[PDB]
Amino acid sequence: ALGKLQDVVNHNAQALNTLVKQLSSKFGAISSVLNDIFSRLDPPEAEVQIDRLITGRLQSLQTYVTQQLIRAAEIRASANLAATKMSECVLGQSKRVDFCGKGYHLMSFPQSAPHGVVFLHVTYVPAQEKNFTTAPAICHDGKAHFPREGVFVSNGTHWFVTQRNFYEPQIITTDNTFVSGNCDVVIGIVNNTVYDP
Amino acid sequence: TMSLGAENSVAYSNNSIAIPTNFTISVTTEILPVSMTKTSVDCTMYICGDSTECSNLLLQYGSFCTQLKRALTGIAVEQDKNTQEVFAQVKQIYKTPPIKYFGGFNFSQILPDPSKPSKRSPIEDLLFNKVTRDLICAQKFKGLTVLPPLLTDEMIAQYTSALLAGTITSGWTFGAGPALQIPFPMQMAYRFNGIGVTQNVLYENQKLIANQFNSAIGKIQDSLSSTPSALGKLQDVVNHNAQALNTLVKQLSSKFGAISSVLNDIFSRLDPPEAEVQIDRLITGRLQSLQTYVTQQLIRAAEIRASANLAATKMSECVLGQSKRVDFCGKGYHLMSFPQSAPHGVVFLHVTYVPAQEKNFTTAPAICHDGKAHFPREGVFVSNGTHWFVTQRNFYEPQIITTDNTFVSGNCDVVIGIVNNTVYDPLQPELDS
Amino acid sequence: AGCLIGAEYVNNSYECDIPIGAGICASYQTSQSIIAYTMSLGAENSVAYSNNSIAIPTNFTISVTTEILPVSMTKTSVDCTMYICGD
Amino acid sequence: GTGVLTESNKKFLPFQQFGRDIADTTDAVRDPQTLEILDITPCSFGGVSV
Repeated sequence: ALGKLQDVVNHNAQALNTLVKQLSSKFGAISSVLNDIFSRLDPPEAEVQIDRLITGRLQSLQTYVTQQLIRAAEIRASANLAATKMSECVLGQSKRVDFCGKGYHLMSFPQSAPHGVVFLHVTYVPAQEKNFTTAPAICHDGKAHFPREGVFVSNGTHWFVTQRNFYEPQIITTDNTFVSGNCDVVIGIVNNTVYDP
Repeated sequence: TMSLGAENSVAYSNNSIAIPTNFTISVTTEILPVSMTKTSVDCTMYICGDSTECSNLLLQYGSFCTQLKRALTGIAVEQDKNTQEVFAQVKQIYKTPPIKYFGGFNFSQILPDPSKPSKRSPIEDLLFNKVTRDLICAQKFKGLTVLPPLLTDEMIAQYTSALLAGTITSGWTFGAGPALQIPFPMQMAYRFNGIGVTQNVLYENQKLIANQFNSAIGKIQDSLSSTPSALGKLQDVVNHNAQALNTLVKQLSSKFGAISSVLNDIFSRLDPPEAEVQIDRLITGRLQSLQTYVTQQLIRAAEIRASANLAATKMSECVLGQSKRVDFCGKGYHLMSFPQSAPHGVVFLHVTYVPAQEKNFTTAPAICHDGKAHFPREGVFVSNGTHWFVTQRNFYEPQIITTDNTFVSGNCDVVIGIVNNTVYDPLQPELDS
Repeated sequence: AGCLIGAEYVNNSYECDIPIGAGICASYQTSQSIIAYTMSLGAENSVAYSNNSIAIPTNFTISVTTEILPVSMTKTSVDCTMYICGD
Repeated sequence: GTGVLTESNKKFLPFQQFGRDIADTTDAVRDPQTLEILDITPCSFGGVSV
């Protein structure tokens, strides 16, 4: 479950554990203890044999620094993404799909975590679907009526207008339908009665 | 001296408004790299080619062979994750319906074609036929192996076909829960309500928009075929990986302070007490040379990971949902986006809404009828010179100014630009009759 | 990719647990033995697209998901003197 | 070096004796005693994954 927050710790652990193992590895020399080379060689040969270890250790340290820079860039990108999610998912209701959870974003709750943050995204997921019969628009008194903020559904016998994400049957009044054009330009229009309150 | 374009100075007037009268649906293409060639090397064979004496020194030189092999291993797992987070975003693999009548839009070029054995769309056929002892086998004999990707070319084509199935049949409700059946004419009718244009435009001008979409898709195949440098963003990834492998194999014939690069000749033309002095030069230079490859591979993988995360965000905000971010899903008002597989990448087909045929009118902030200032509820007050009408903000549709499309707030004393028109109350003719 | 000596190829498709290569995936399922199966991309659902058909939801299921994003890192600090020259 | 000496069909030149691939690797050598075109392919290697 907490894989990435453990992977970032294991990567910093294996980087330090690899750097200490290179300390006890002769990079082309006669030994690995620096305090012993100075007691088994003359200064002429000491300056020669000690450089082959100092250079190797400096190269290993530069490699470690480069790996740390790349990892810090990756973690900076991740932290920028987490801050963007914090400002959009927690400090508001973002409409970006898949950004704040898998579904219709409603709210988010940030939680502290070792070297990270755990977002609790509350998403809206519909269920219990049902097939209906729909039409682009309806015709009445010669003029075509289009849905305002919904969809024209039908249960087989009657026609109603509901929401686009939740079923709520309502009568087709002259307050939720606007008129535009005649009933000879829309392909698929059905006939009905738009009751006026 | 390069010019930044032509001058198109707009005549800004206090009472001048420009409302477009016609639409121009355009399908743009955006190419983003998603993955790369998963490379893997062998420390022993590359550093010490068929040399047993060299291999003995490599073990005592340090454990640097394990750090490089572990670093390249993480890159291989990264590329499998990149193709898993972008193309694989839906659980149920949706299938296209048997009927292909989707209101009047012809998706024959983007839907998978079962005629050819590869089962790919005609547009994807052009993509895979464009992006390109031989060089491949030569690199294998030196340790430069190329691991095959987890997702095959057929599985990626099936992942993209499932997204296209849910984009046409389900719409935008297939990536945020269970798929919901909806007609395609009614699907784009709700995708217009996100850009301001009401749904009384697609239902009326259905045949016109259908012809513009079918013609725009045909131009996609022509643009990619005519222009040679079209899939250049994906070739740059291939060329960088090829140049990196051609340079890493070239440094093998480079003397890093030695007499020659042939490890066999050094041991035969010299003696062990003297050969150990010069053999340390090549084992250090070749190990540093391989270190540079791993270093440049980690940096290049971060550039592709940023493009893979952008492609994952782009395929989730443009394909399975309508995005209101400007310029994100193509240049223009985003309507749809159809993903298509490509060699080491993905090619989006952003269907954008671009207005055209603009006409100049006269505007006013509010109108005064009986002392109360009437403000537009969802449109803009325009005038052809004599009469005043309220139209949409992205499509010219002359409508009468009733009490149902204008609200009242305050009096006509503080609004700068108030005019004197007459609104039509919808109850006066009904009460009179 | 290569020769997989040790597993058996089963025609039944399952979710990928151990990635092998080019669709091949391994798992320890039923004496149980390591098997090799083609990676299944998911189920095979078919939306019934009709000219007059809509699927309006009737109920909702409020769900809470969790995402894990790294933020910080252990601020390592090395010593050039003691690491390179140990005492 | 090591490899698997096999037959080939490379049309060498009279003065040419050795051979090379695209990037610095001997691919074929003419036999000294009996003139014939061979093919030098490295012996079988590969990675092992458990």
